[PDB]
Amino acid sequence: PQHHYNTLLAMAFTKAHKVYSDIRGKVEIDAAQYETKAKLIEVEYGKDETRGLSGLEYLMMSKHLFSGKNSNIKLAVKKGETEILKEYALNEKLIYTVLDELRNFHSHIFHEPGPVSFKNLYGDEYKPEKKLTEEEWAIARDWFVNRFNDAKEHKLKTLAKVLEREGTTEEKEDAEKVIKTISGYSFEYNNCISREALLFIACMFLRKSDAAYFTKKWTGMKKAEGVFKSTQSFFTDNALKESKSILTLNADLYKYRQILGVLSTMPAMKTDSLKPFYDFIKINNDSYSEKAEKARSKEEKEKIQAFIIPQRKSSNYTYWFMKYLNDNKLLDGFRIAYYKTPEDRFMYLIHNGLISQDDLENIEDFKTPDEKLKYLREKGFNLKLKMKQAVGDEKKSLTEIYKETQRNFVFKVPTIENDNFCVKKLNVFFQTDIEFNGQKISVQLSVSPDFLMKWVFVLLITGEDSIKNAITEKKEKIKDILKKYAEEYYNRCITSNFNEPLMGLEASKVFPSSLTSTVEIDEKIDKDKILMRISEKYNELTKFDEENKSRKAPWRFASKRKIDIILDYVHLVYSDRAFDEKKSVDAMRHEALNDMEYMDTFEYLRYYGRYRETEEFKKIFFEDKKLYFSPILKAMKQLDSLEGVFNFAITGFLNYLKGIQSKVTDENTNKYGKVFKVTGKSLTSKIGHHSEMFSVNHCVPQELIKLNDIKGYMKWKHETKDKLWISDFAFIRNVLESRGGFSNTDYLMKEVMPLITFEKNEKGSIKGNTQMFVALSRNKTNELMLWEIGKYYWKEATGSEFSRLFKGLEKNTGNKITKAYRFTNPYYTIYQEDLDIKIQRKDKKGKVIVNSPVYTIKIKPKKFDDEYQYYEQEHIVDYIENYEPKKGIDGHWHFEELNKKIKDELARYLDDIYLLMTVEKHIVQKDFDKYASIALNKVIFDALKHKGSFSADDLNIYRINVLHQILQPKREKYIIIRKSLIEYCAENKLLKTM
RNA sequence: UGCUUCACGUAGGCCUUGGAGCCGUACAUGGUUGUAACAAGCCUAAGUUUGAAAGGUAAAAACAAC
RNA sequence: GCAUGUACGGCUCCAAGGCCUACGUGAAGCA
Ligand SMILES: [Mg+2]
Ligand SMILES: [Mg+2]
Repeated sequence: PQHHYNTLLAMAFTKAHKVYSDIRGKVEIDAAQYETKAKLIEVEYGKDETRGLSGLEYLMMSKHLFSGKNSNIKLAVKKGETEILKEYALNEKLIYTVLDELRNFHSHIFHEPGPVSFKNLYGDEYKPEKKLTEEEWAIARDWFVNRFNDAKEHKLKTLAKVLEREGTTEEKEDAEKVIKTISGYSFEYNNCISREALLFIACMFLRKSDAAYFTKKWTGMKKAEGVFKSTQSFFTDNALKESKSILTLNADLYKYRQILGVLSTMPAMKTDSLKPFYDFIKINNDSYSEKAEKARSKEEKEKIQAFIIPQRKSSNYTYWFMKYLNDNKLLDGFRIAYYKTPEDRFMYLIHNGLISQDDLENIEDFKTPDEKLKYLREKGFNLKLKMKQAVGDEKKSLTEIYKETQRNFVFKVPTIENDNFCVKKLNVFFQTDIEFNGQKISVQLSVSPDFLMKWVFVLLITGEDSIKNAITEKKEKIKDILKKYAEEYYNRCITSNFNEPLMGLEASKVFPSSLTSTVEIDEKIDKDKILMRISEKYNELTKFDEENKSRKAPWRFASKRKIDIILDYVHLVYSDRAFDEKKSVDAMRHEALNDMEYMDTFEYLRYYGRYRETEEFKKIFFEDKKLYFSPILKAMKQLDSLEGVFNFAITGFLNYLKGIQSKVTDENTNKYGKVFKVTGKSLTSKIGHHSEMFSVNHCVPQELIKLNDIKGYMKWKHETKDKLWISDFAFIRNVLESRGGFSNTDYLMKEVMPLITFEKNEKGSIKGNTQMFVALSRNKTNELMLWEIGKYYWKEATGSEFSRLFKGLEKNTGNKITKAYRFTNPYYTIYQEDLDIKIQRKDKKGKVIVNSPVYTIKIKPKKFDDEYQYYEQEHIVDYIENYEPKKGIDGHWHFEELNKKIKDELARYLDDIYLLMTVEKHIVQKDFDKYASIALNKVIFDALKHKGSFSADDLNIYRINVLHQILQPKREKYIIIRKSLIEYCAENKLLKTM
């Protein structure tokens, strides 16, 4: 029957078009691919895995790979996938148009369609909406027949593999009937596309459940195993499986996983007063490791090993704030400092016109950088001797070039694909442009890591990076304010106004001490500071000396510190002698170690045993550097291996430091102030020069961002009202803790702290009380911020918020841990706890109906990437409202079993629409003159078997319910209409012929 | 007697992240005088979640000589 | 007998995800 196949194909193509359009709504870079910037791994193909990708996976991987956010993340693909993905990305628009056309052609009521020609006629008065020409349709049809042939060949080979593998009498007859029909049908006929090809095309862009239903309804047969369950399974190797993740190449769940892995470990802070914490942690770790290396079962070992606390030696919070700012297309007007690459050095040398004297060596065959630089290094390119080998213009040019070369960071316009932010001592570097008297001046700012954190906090909480000004009202962006600060700093530096607040900042946090605190005449060095410096040096030297004689030093342990100590001792003795001998700066400079001599001396001392008889060592340490190395000539001659010369150096150093602590009076403080380099309190005569230096290259404090107008700030400020030492970070911690999160500070202060006793002070408090607490507080805040960023990336991956309640800890009341770290830390088990999602009626497009109920559904977090993307929540709200589902144990309306009931109702509705469409088609195809004399519903009602059971209104309600798939229970008036329709179908015997 | 769909275990592979150790490459920085600590780190307040002010120490960014 | 930073490649451990398989179960529908 042609009508049966036509209706089934119309339904299948409509479903395929709806599913395909549910993924793409806008352009999404279609037909504009430019390759992927990702390190592709050619992963081997799994055994016993059927080849072939559905159209949905083609679309998803074409979108994910050729996106732009995939910059260097080391994705995994199979063999021969990139070129076919490029072909699909080229012809996806044609594929979409072909699917839409085919759906429109098959879904016809008036003048029932015939077979689809090889040309796909689609014209004349029948279809005067020609959207595909001969060549475009030819390309799409060629792609389809290629895929059809590939699937047929793969299925035939898999079928042929069965007969060799043993088998019996029953197996032989089952494999014989299926090969002849699988190899039987073909894509091509006499200008007629076969029905099997159309079903294959329709099922290629569906899901496995709908494809299975359509294949089962394709042929009645006997409802048993359809041709050994092999012809029916021919069309389902495509039609994406569901319950299979589509976010493998998302590049936003990648950062979420990175953040989770970072947060799943305990920090190792370097505070002196936190040592008992880590001592207890080490003892516990060692004891439980020893206990775990005695087990006999996997489960017992897993239970024992849950008490071990992993640790990390450092954390990078400044990188994650900068990455968050770069992802949201912020900055955009600054110039960030990036790490220098060898390509950057090569390009700088090329543009600077310095390797132009390479006689055009044309080393372009190497292509990759860091090898051409190797060739110049082998050639004899040095660049470190070219500040004295040319006329006076050399100083203006080569010194600046050398200064640029020594810097290891470069300034570039920020980009999404750029990630190598320069982080030096937790700081970042920005470069802005200001206008003064109609001139563009570049200003460099060192931005603290707490400015960025407050910026990210303001962006995350309010949603906008705008801060309301205290005066003159109005809202200003945080991308701004920085530029105003730079301009005002420049203006104040020119005006020399360093005794008033800049932006209500109490200008000692800005304007460093060279400008805000000066004296007129040079100060007099006090007696106390020299003694303090001498005592500190003595204490450090004797501490290292005492610590050295415990590892027994058999030419091992630290050697750099020893060489530094010898060199410092020699230099200090030489300086003390030279000041008394009254030598000028140039006299001492020529009599000391320059760069080359210092490098040679360091190498010789590092390899002391290697050079003791070579003439180079004698020439350096006994001929040239005679006066400088005088205090050590006697020891170096009768010694070797450097382990004795270090002891002699430490002995001489300690003897000298003891011998000086009684030769420092008020009448000779100048000499040792010069020797130990203690200075005064700057000069007023050099205020202008320092202002000129500082007006361009200054720093940005973290108090520039004010959280006064954030929601809840006034209540928090009034609540405490007595913690005189409180700061703005307590507000951040309070806000982030009220939203749900975990930090290792909670575990440290509630599970480990009560078990240990701290060393007490003279007063009776904890020794090192202040800094320790600050340290702990610091950790908490940073960790909380990181978690927030992670949650943000979750919203960028699954499209839904992360709503979950984290349980709070309880203080320890025992003498043992009794609480495993891997069971207390929630980031270890974060994929095994239900999350909340809010479901609301969507109606048409992105328009949530106000004053409508909102439902809360609990869903496992491993179902957010497979069977939650593009789910058509209208079915969920229809099932919740129209039906009356029951709430199970801990009643919360789980997404599971809701999916199951919804799928069952969808199958029932599919049967209903098939039946109604067949009956409507038969009714219309006959009484065309009667219909042409809504009135169509009245025509159907008159041409039926109703007496008093239902009116035209009931038929209309049934038709709108069935056509649009509004999920409702069976009720009563629906059953009689279905019985009448079945009676009509059986009376004419419409679907019983072969 | 069985059929598919989910979910949980058990055992394998094949990839990708996170911490720690042993490593190796490859590159950059390292010297003597003065100017230079606004930014970041360390030490000082409370036996429980208080980074404000103050006192030391501290050379990350910068300027000029060999 | 060397310190810091950067990028890469290993080995070694732990852990987390994703894809394939092969055995058990638990549940929903169908013959
Ligand atoms: Mg999943
Ligand atoms: Mg302070």
